[PDB]
Formats: sequence, C-alpha cells, structure tokens
Amino acid sequence: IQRTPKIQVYSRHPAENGKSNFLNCYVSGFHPSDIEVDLLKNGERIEKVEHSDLSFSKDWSFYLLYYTEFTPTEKDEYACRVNHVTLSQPKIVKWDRDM
Amino acid sequence: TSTLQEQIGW
Amino acid sequence: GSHSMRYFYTAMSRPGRGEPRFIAVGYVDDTQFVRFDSDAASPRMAPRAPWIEQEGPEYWDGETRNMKASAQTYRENLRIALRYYNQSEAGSHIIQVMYGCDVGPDGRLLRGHDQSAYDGKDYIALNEDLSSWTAADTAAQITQRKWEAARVAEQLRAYLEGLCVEWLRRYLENGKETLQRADPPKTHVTHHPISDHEATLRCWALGFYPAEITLTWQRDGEDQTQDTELVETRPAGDRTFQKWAAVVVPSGEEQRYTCHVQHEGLPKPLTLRWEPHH
Repeated sequence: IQRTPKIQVYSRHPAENGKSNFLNCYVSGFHPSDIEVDLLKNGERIEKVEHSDLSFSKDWSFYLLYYTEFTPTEKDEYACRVNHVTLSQPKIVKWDRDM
Repeated sequence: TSTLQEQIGW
Repeated sequence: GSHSMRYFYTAMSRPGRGEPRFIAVGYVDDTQFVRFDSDAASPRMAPRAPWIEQEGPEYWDGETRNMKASAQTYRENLRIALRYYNQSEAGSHIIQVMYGCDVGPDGRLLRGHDQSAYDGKDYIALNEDLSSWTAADTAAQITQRKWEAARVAEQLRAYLEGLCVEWLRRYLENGKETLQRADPPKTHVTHHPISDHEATLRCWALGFYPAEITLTWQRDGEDQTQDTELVETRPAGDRTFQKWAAVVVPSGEEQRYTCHVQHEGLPKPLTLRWEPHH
C-alpha cells in the first residue's frame, strides 16, 4: 500500500525582494517513509538544507518539512524536488510567492 | 519516565 | 483548554543496510519536545523544545535507556511481523506506534490512546475502555491473544491514567508560556487575476498557534465549500502554522465574497473582504 506525497513550497513570511527569509518545502500524506526532497535555486540544488524529524498523522501518513535560509529576488527561481516510490519520475514544484 | 517503560513483543 | 501528549514510534527495516531504524518523536499538542534516532552517532533522547531542557540528566538518561530497549523490542517485533504475514527478509517494512493521553481544561484524562500499524495499515489498537484490544486482521489477532494473556492492557492503562497525565501536566506548566498561550493568525486577502474576466481570492492565516483553524469562503453569506480550494495547514518553521483558502471569482463579484477565520486566539470570528484601496 503506497500513498503519494503532497508538496507545498512557500516562504515563512510574505516575500520581499532583497530581504532574508526561509524557504519551506512541506511534504505530507506519503507512505512509506523513504523520500528524497531537494530545494533548488535556479534549477540547482541548494547546498545546505534542513528537515524536521519524521512523524506521521493519525492516518499513518508521514510528513516532513525541508527548510533553508534564502533571500528572494526577481531574478532567481526557487523550486522543490521530491522523489518517492509513488512517483515514476521526480516531481518538481516551483515556488510562487502567491501561494 | 515520560515514555512508556514497558516492552511488549508482538 | 484541552491538551494532549502523544509519542510516535517508527521502526523501519532495511535489508542489507543494517539494523532497522528506530525513530521516536514526542509531541505535546502541536509542539514537538523530544526526539530519538538510532542512526545518530550517539543515540540519545534530545530536546526539541526549550522548556523540556529544564529536566535532569537523570531524566534524559531514563528516556535514552527506554528508547534503546524499545528499538530492540520493535526490531524483533518487525521479525515477528514477517512470520505472521509470511513475508521475505528481502522486503522493507515499517512498524508505527502511536500512544498518548487526552486531558481537559482541568487536566483529568479524557481519552487514552495506543494504535499500532504495520506497513501503513491498522494493526492493533487499545480500545477506549483501556482494557480491550481491536485487531485489524488475523495476524494482529495472534498478537491480540498474546497481549490478553500477558495482561498488556493493564500496564498501558496504568501508564495512560497516571505517568502520562502527570508528565503532561508538568510539561504544560513548564512551558506554560509557549504551550498555553495562543497566537492568533494575522489575516489578509489577496487578489490574483487569472484573466480579464476571472480572478482568484486568497484568504491568508499566518503565524497562528495552535494549528487548528477554520477558513471558509462565503458568497453573499452562502457557504462555498464545494468551490473553495483549501490547503493543508503547514508549519512556518517557527512553531506556528499557515493556511489559506482560495475561490475563483467572476470579475465584479469580489465584494460579494467574504472570508471567515476562526481561531482560539481570536476573540470573535473575523470576517474579511478584499481591500484594494490600501
């Protein structure tokens, strides 16, 4: 039995260009626990990234938060790359300040 | 302890 | 008002990659305070909240010795599970355990929990009475009969009714500042045009604790659950949470739509609309 992860890419506070913020990738509702998540700046992996300890909700589905420090700008693109057993090819979700 | 001390085998 | 403490165990078997990994995480309400991972260089229970740091090295040692034994138990519980389901050593499987206690404003226990899962499926659970078991399948029924014979339920009821309530009451007062104070969400509405005749109205809630919140969209005061896109409540990374709800609106109907936010921090449920003047 396998359940696909749900991805959300967002900043900790409303984005303001040139001001430091935190980039968050939240993955949830996935089973089994093995998952590969990367945060991308201009399509390249961000060197230092942190994730929370693995836990699950009452339906037994795992959730994790991957975060890094970043400063948003008009020029740079930020995205979240997730690979799981449920996914044939890794899914890339790009950051939108709007959501 | 805050955690459950008892160990139970399935 | 109402509070809970729960512990989450994850035991994952990895063939040929050594000992199965045991991860234990402890939560008070929506705040994590403790953690343990067997893959750590020096596995030890570690603090993940500031208020839990007040505890003695003895307390930490106790948590650490308990986690080491629990990892060894669930490593053999993983191999017992192989036998029950007639599964090969080559596959990777997970055992998940959730146990915890619910208390009211007084702090008297309201509910006792203990659910065990195998490969993401219900396996065995302690019933609400705290004296009987519910088994998902015939394999769990084998485990059920052993737990009936060994009077396992008596020990869990004792832990849930006593040690759990007494530690949960203690955590709530030691972190009375963070745990029992409610951050209200800061709310605003944003307008995103999809086209010239269509636009998206987004209702925002940010930096609120606890995670429980209600976001709803009403058009002229009629609810719109059907047509509202509601995202999962997500952490901001600062122990607060964010959520938003969106509806797609025809141009010129924006004022008809209203957003309602309900939270423990709010005195009165707020009602919001799009304010483009500002």
